[PDB]
Amino acid sequence: TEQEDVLAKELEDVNKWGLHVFRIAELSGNRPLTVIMHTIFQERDLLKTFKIPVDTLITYLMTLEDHYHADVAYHNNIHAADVVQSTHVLLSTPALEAVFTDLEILAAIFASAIHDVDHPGVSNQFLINTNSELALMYNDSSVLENHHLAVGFKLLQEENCDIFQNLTKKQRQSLRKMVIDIVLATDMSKHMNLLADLKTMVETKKVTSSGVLLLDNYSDRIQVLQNMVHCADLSNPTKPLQLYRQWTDRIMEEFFRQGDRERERGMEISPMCDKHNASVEKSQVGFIDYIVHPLWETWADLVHPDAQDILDTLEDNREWYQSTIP
Ligand SMILES: CCOC(=O)c1c(C)[nH+]n(-c2ccccc2)c1C
Ligand SMILES: [Mg+2]
Ligand SMILES: [Zn+2]
Repeated sequence: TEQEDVLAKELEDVNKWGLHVFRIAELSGNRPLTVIMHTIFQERDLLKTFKIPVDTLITYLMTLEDHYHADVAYHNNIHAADVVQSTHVLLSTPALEAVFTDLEILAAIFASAIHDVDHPGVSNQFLINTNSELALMYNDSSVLENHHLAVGFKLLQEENCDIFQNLTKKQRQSLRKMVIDIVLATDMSKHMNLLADLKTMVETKKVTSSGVLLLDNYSDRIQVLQNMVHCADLSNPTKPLQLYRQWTDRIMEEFFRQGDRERERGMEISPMCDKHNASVEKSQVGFIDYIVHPLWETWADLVHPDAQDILDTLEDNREWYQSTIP
């Protein structure tokens, strides 16, 4: 069909920053996570390397995708697909050439795929403040992120869903640890510590004559993978403006819905969640200045000069959003 042909053509840009992820979601019948993960697994030869039966991979991916909520505007399967594809591009950075093993690459991509699964569209702080069952279960720390992991791993146990069935026990143990370490690091309360440690690495950076990063121990390797997926998670402002604006519309819709719940419960409305007292453009400029740019400028220093085009786009978008403020 024409739809399947245009989808295949759009997926040819899977190695590019700025993939038309929304168009892919439309063309695939709302299966962007499944089609993008499958495409990436084939591109990186991951099915052959880890002896993953294709039917098992597709069954797991469709199941995983089904557990992202279609009525959550931002934290859904499209966001997951976007973070997966963004991580995939970051893994191909010239400065990281042949740095990570196939198992580490698998861990980073898998972590990206499950990183927000079963997200309810409300923040950790909302869950803590409302005395939710999730916050009770997880003792108020990385409430959502612990839950995303638990769901992502539990789904491997469904019928014909264990994509890691042919890995050795050691490979499985290592992958599981890496995935947990990466997803727990997506908790925004850990952003400042992650960045501080990334800065320390940049200052003590070691490279070959070609600028390829030399990372020997687990601590340094997982730290780079944690920051990589965190960057991918916070990559919306670094994408072509047309895409970024759509992401902004989506997070604002989600935030406003949380604010509506807070208002009717008589709670203080969280920052950026009050639809009656919002400043969307000022908030984006603040998000870039205080969080996104500091992180991306540091990442850019680590892999200099490979991320220059990403940083240039971020600054272009910041300039545009600022121009919309009278
Ligand atoms: C597209 C613009 O995005 C946002 O403005 C934000 C904010 C302010 N926080 N935020 C989150 C990032 C990671 C995890 C939860 C929220 C996003 C996407
Ligand atoms: Mg998250
Ligand atoms: Zn996310």
